[PDB]
Amino acid sequence: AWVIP
Amino acid sequence: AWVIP
Amino acid sequence: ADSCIQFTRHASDVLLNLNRLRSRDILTDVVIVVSREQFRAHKTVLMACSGLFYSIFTDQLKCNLSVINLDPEINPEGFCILLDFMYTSRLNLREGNIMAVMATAMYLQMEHVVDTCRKFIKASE
Amino acid sequence: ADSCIQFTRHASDVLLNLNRLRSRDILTDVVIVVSREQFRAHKTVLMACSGLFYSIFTDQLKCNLSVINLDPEINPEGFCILLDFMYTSRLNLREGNIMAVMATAMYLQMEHVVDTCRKFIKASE
Ligand SMILES: [Cl-]
Ligand SMILES: [Cl-]
Repeated sequence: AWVIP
Repeated sequence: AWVIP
Repeated sequence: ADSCIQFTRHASDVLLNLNRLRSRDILTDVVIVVSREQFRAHKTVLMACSGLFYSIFTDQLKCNLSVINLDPEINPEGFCILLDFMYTSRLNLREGNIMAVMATAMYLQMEHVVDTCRKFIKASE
Repeated sequence: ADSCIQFTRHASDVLLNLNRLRSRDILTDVVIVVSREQFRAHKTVLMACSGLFYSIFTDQLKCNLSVINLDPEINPEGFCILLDFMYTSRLNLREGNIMAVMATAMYLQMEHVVDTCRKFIKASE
């Protein structure tokens, strides 16, 4: 996996 | 885009 | 093949176009009912994202249903957030919705979402 | 939402599962005929990848067809390679098939494939 897009 | 996978 | 080339952006472009078809209600083939709310979607996208929908639409009788009614304990906002995630890869996870999103993801059998919900809850305790 | 988190692998996982449904012939809803060969597929995947299939399946009469016959000048191997590309992001481009792949991609209106074919041809001249 999860990220800040 | 195109790459060698 | 072993000699293939790969277009890096292809999978995300496909998903973006499937979400555009959903937005315009093009070739949607099922309505998911979550108490008083209705959500139009594509069965193949649901099956590709959820173990519960894969089980439902591979059933020899349920594969032909045009309406699927979810358990009344399922929160419609929670379902909306997960349906948007299925079509975009983006999860709108907030303090006010995390418990409903986690409960919905457990029911829909979407383990990666369950896992991030558990991590955010654990960080706050 | 602006507060979303994103699962990087989601779009590729969805595409991998749609290709698994295609392999097992699950919920395929159209047969594409390319002279003597038949290819089963999902209309939404075709529309998400090809300008020609988007035009065909948004037509008020053609959207309901279960069989679509391509122009007889289309090479079946060329079509097979592009259908595999639609479902995997991988293009099996070879000296022996590049002209047929490029011609098929121009017809299907798949510009990124046309572009790489032009680059590989140009490099060899
Ligand atoms: Cl998931
Ligand atoms: Cl393309």
